[PDB]
Amino acid sequence: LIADEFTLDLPRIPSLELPLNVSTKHSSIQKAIKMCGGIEKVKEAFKEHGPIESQHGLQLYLNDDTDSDGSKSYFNEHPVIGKRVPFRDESVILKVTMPKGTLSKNNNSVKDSIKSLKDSNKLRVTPVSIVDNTIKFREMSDFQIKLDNVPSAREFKSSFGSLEWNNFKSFVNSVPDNDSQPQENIGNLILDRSVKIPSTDFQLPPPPKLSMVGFPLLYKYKANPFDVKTASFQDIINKIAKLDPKTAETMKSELKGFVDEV
Amino acid sequence: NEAKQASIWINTVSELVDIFSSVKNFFMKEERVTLTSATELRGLSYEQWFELFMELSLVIAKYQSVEDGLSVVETAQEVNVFFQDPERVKMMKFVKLAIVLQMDDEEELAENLRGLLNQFQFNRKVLQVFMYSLCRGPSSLNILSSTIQQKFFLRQLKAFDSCRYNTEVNGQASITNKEVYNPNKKSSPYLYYIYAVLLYSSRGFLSALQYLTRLEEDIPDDPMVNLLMGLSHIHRAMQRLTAQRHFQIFHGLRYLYRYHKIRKSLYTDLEKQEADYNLGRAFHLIGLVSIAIEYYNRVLENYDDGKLKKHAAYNSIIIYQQSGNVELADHLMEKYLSI
Amino acid sequence: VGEDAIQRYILKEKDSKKATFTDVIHDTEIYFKDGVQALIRAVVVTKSIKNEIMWDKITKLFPNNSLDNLKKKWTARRVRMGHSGWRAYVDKWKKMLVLAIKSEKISLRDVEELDLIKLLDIWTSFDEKEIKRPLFLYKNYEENRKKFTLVRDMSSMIQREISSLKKTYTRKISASTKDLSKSQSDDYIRTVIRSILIESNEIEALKNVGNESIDNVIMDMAKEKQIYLHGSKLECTDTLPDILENRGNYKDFGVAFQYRCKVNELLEAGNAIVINQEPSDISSWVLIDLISGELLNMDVIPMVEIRTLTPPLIIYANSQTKLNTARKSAVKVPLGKPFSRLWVNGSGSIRPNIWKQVVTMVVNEIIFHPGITLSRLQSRCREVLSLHEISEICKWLLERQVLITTDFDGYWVNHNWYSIYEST
Amino acid sequence: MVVNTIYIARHGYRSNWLPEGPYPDPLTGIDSDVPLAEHGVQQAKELAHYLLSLDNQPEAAFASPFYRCLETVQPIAKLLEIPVYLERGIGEWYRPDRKPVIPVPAGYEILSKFFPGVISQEWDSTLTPNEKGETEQEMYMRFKKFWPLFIERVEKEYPNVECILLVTHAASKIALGMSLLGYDNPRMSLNENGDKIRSGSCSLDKYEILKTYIPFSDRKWVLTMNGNTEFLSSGEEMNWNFDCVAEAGSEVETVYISVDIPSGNYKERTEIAKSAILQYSGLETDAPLFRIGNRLYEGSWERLVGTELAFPNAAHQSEKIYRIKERIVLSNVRPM
Repeated sequence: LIADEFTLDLPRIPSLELPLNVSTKHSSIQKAIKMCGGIEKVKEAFKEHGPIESQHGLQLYLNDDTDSDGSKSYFNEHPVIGKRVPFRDESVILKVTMPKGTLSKNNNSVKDSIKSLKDSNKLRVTPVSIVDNTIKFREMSDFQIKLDNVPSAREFKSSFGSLEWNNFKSFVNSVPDNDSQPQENIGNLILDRSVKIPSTDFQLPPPPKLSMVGFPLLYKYKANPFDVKTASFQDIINKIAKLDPKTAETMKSELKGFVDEV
Repeated sequence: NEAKQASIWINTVSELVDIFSSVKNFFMKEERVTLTSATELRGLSYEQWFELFMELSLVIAKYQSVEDGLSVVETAQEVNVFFQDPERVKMMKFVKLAIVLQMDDEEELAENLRGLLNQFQFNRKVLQVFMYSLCRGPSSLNILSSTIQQKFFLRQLKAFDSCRYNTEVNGQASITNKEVYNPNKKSSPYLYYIYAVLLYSSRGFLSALQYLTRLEEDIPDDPMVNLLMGLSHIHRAMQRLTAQRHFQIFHGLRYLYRYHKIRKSLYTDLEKQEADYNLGRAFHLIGLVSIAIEYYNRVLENYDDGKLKKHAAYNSIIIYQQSGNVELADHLMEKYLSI
Repeated sequence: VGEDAIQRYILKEKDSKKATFTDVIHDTEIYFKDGVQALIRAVVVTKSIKNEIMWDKITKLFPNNSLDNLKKKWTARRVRMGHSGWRAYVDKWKKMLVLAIKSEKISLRDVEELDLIKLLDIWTSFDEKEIKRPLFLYKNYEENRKKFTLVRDMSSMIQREISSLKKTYTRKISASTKDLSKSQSDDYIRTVIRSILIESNEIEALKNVGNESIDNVIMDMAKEKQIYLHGSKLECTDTLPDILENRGNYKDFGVAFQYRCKVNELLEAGNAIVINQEPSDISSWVLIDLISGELLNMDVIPMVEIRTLTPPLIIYANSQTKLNTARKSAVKVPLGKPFSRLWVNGSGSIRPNIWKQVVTMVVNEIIFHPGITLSRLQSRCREVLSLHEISEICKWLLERQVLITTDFDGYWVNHNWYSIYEST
Repeated sequence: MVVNTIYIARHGYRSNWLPEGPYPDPLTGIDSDVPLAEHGVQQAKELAHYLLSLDNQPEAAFASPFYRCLETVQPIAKLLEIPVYLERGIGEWYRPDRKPVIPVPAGYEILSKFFPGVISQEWDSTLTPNEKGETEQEMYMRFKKFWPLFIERVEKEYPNVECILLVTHAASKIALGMSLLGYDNPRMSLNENGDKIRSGSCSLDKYEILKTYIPFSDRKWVLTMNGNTEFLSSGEEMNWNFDCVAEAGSEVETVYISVDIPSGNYKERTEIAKSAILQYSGLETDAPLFRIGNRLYEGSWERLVGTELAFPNAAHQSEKIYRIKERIVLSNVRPM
């Protein structure tokens, strides 16, 4: 008795390998595609072509909830970038066709669900498609900065992110027609004290890409293959005191002597 | 009932906007139907009509469509009584930008931002709206990395130096904001910062360190200036031609640890967690994977807030996957990245 | 308001928030020229013997264009068979060539002189021995096993990104028979053979081993190029010595140990170290380790060109806090019957050189791979150590606190990891 | 030989199957020659996209000339851009005692009004059903006679057509398949576990030769696809077999697995050849055996370190997204 000769003429379909544990519910699979920007973005991302260095790819947000004012729950999250696999070895998708409630009795494993029906005629298996294009997330996540307690970031999120008209009027009416102190800290304008911030912080907003490389660099503790030595202890502490006497006085009061690393 | 409430509210306002739009004396290329209506038109003041046009455009973009939001603001930009008032044109440009932010049109965003920066010269709240409007993705990096943006900001920085020293600087932008008061001749930290970002975000690390050191002289105890210096040294040290590689990495770690001390001491637990996460990510960037796992573990084990835990788990998964420890990667996946 | 509103609310919630909300195991819809074989064999014969495709001589075998159609058709043909097909051709050629030399069907001088005509005639005359139809499967699993005894079988940034995207990470639920005892004993024969051949009237460790097994292992080592053989003297090939000499850099660990002690004494004495030039590759380990532990404070000697962005750096201890680790305990080296481990010789003594090399080698692979498991680690060291020998090395390193066990049985390098032994 | 792939498909969902009316009368005026319901309007368009996605599309389509069958092939003919021919030989079955009458199908001249440019007349029928209706024995003999004549007409009327589509009826589909395979009667099971050719709404089969003119009577046909219905948003419905007494139209916990064929290098792609066939044995075991064309393979059961989502609608209101998590990684095998 020969084993059934199934077709491989089948449709070729795209795939997405998420570095997430997506449960079987519609709510879960829906939330997962929303983290990538919706089904339009995912389908478009499979159609990108050209040198891998240039591909914009798909952007994944690990935090993407929405607050009561409709603003993003984590404005500023730099995304995990995914790209199409350059050479995806083709694989066949098989449909396994169990009786109702077989999967749960087998601790949700398909292996055990096959083995627990070894002699049955009910358990159909058939090939359904070949996959030959896949997006994988594989580069590191960028440096993340938290703006939850930065005064100007809260004013921006609660206006330009919420689209609330009361907040938007209050915001634009507060923007000076001309700024007389562009040299001074923005905290002098934004009075709000509900947030702990030091006056040494200028509320400088963070850049859209901090790690200019998605993969770790090859330092490997190797040097690249491609004079204070004469000074006295008093001369060295005097040079430090030229910029800040506090560190110089602290050093003189504590240290016993310099050493050249030779 | 919020989505339906927005639809019902839009449905009441659409009627009022139909009754105001059917006055073709304003909308220059239902006829020239209105003459001599001094301050109120069809029973409401021109101020109330301006307010209805803006509130409608925002509710339309929030609950129904971004392009429909722009069509409403574009009608506002064409109305003479709105165009003729300096307070209204200011408001109109910001409401337009806010709708543009929700569509991925890079060129539109870039042109709106350039318009506001030409108008409100040297203004701090506007410079922050510029950077915050550019916080995420390749679309915003394309804006900051463009040579157009590097030249534009160089010219405003030269114009500020002209106001700061009372002299003509070659290629300076015209001084539209003559209201500046800077008796101690200070830099504008925001201009020097944004210029350092434009260079950094276009791989000019040597140039980024110059303007960042010029910020250190004014604001040495700022978390971001410190971080951006540390990362500049690390990336700089990794280029082909840099001899002194080890020494530059030690300088990198010096500034990252300064950021670390600043964040961990003067702010709440959210920032403490951030400090541990970012510092770990720096060791990862360098390739010192063994040290990175300590910091990521602190992010996971010491604190309660889950937002950064996902990132700490994700990078740890990449490390453990390369180390062949698939079982730990799967435990992390279920514990932190589950849906 | 009547009960109908409460029931409509209850129904809307039941229709949208039920515990058994719509799954995917059901409801799977979600809304939002004829000599081409002679050419292949000529590429295999040339690239296997001479290590390269000798196109100049292949052109003189089967008449075609000067390089172009041969090179184009070969390049087009290989992509239809892939690495799997290439290995099938190479494995078959190697098998035919050893059988031919074993039966003397060619004289070795003809191989050296590259007589492609004779060499291709060898596969020709061998292919005349068997024929078969494309295979088929029976519906009963056992029946296939009865009918057939089937046989099982550092770079640039963009190349790393390409490679990292192709890999799949998967957790093995099951496979064929574990066969652990035979595999373990076979590797124990590898350990004992290597432990003989690495340096030096009886052998003790092989006494209990079956006399049939030794033949298979010495043969496998010959195929894997690990040995040479004079008329009755085996020798190790330079691969085992070189892998230990390159990966076992214990002379560097000796320098790192001295440098850590100098730094510890200076910093505890309240001195400050000043750096103005690049620390060497060894001083790099010990400095980043101390910095990473938050034990050292850093300050900078300011200046006033490019050089202003790279001023001399000063380092010092934060307070009364200690830098030296606690005194060493008597963690004994794992030892046994003579030759039973790579580091144990015939007089039953520790080879201090080999022990210093293997401990350095195992720590070197665990540094950059935090969490590495014993199974993964054996794969990277297969040309040197058996799994049992790595269980011995990892246990000793855990007892000396050089490593910490991650959850799920992985190894992770602790601070002060370079402090293994005094030397240099 | 020319014809080497035969496709057979059941017509769409009939208007008389709905839970409530008003049920529309036959527009062709022939008894029981009812129109397709909205389910048939959608599902015939699905099958057109599905057949367009396969890299082995038909080059000619033969309809049983009943209105429901020609209506079913109309979107196929439009979207695939292929010629349609009548063939009454693949016609419906009616038992001899049918009341009120045995219906006879409409002709090309009137069908041309309902199907302008879709239908073509350069093919007369190979043979035709008895006007007094047919016993199941005479019915099966009709299909037994049909096949050897039909292919010898197809391969001479057309010089190079290799793949053909038949659109037809539940009894006809099963009888055509069983006779193409050669069984003594169409009530037999294909195998001792009791499988039969399925025949639900829009259900499709594929028949192919195993791996110069050789008689069609001498060739052996393999049933390589046997009631494929994955491309239907409502799945297979209204299934029927010769075990049913009545004439046609008058709990499945599915999970997905990926079988991967990793190549020993990163700079290259493992490609499955176009005309290949799959066989397996032992999925219940920890080392299943798989055939994919010429090569044999042995697996290993593995769980993915993440979740893989596949989008079948995105082939080269709702998406049929598959979750993939268990995998069978195939290592090569040498026969010994």
